[PDB]
Amino acid sequence: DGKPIVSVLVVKRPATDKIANMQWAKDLEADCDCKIEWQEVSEDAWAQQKNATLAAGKIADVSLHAFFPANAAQFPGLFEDLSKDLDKMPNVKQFFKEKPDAQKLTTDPEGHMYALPSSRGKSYSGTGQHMFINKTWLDKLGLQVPTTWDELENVLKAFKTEDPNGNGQADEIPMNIRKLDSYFTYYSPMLLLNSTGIVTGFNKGASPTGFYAKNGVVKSFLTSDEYKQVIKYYHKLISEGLIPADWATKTFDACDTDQLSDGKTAKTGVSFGWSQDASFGTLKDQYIPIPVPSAPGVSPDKTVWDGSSAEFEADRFSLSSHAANKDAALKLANLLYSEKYSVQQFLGSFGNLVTDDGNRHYTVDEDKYTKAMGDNLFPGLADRFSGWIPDGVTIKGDVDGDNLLEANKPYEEQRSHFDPVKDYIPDYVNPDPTDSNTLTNNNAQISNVVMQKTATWMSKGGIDEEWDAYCKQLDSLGLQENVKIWQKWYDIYTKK
Repeated sequence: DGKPIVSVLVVKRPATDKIANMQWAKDLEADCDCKIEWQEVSEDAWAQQKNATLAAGKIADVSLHAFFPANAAQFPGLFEDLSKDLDKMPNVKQFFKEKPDAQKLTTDPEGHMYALPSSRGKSYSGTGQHMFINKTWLDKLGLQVPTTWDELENVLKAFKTEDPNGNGQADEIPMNIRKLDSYFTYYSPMLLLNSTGIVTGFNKGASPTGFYAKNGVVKSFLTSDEYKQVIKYYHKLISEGLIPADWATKTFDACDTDQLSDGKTAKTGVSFGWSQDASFGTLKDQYIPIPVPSAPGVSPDKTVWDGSSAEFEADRFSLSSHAANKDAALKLANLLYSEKYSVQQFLGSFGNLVTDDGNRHYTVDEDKYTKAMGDNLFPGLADRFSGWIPDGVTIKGDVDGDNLLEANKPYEEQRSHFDPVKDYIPDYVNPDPTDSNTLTNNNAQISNVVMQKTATWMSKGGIDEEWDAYCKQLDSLGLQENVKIWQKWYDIYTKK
């Protein structure tokens, strides 16, 4: 009937229904006055297909949750520069007016923008990283929350030997940490770098690859005395039986299973995670988030916490430079970023899980939402969505957001001890394609050494006599080139 056709690739979150089954998606298509040809792929499948898809240039007119700015920069002629199209996307302009750092996240210093970001809203503006302790155990044993590494060690020894869970067995895991990966992961044991006065940023960006900033100067922590001290502290704890001896080989899932236990008997004293509910389930009311204990020599005021933000994602809309109907595709973007469709993508269709109460207020049926997730039939895109939640919108019943907001309250003090520009490499610092390839190539070799030596030194000792050779080895693999590259782009993005 003459309507423009727009092909839309959507990389899907797990546990979601098919998009064609979602009422809001049918509404969106009607409101666009176009025909949408949806193509859905899992995240695991997309990870394996993305490079071949780019190399072949076989891209859909619109792709959601598919391409990051770094990907478009490596294949620039493939994608429309959306910075030139903002007048056809007034709802995106409003997003960028209210949240200017979201625009920076996908815009290069030359001003091109090949991807739109998303925002899941102000409940997610804090970090995803937290340190939890079993407060019920502290209370039963007559211990205060620890505020130094020495006090933490003392608490963990008490957890180990004093049977705080009351079952008579020495089953308590005083502190549980995740194994290492080729980058510093969510909930990394290296969150203890914050104890030393180095701000981590482990949600995303340069920090997972070993970089930080202080006073406007970029450095690598991989060769810092601070990193050495964290490793030595962990080795002390491990050697004392306060962390599982096989921590380095346990799967992330197995580590999570330790903390969840059977839902009735708590097993773990201290762990890193997202929220008490996600980490501990029905055991959550025993656990609180605590400020990180200070390392020796570091005052409370100089002790920091991870500076990340869980709010924005950078890969949420890209338009093929050869799409036939770009006006229809830009209208689709504009509608995705309207309140009507941003809320329905994030929480599902109105009248299914979420009620539009008027006055920019929405209410989620919490039990129905969890059941939809459990059934693998979530009627939206959830946190993988392509849209934005404005600060003027209030949502009642986004339990994950409420949980994260609460988990972040204890970290406002420590996060206030650093400058978010001068003491943190901002999430929007995007090296160009040539420098990105240098970084990634060097990081591939650096990471093998770091991961092997770090795990060995934590488990078995040896750091003091091997440290100098390790530092020289990382330099031979280009670490100092990488530091200088990050300093350059940090300066371009943050300094006049």
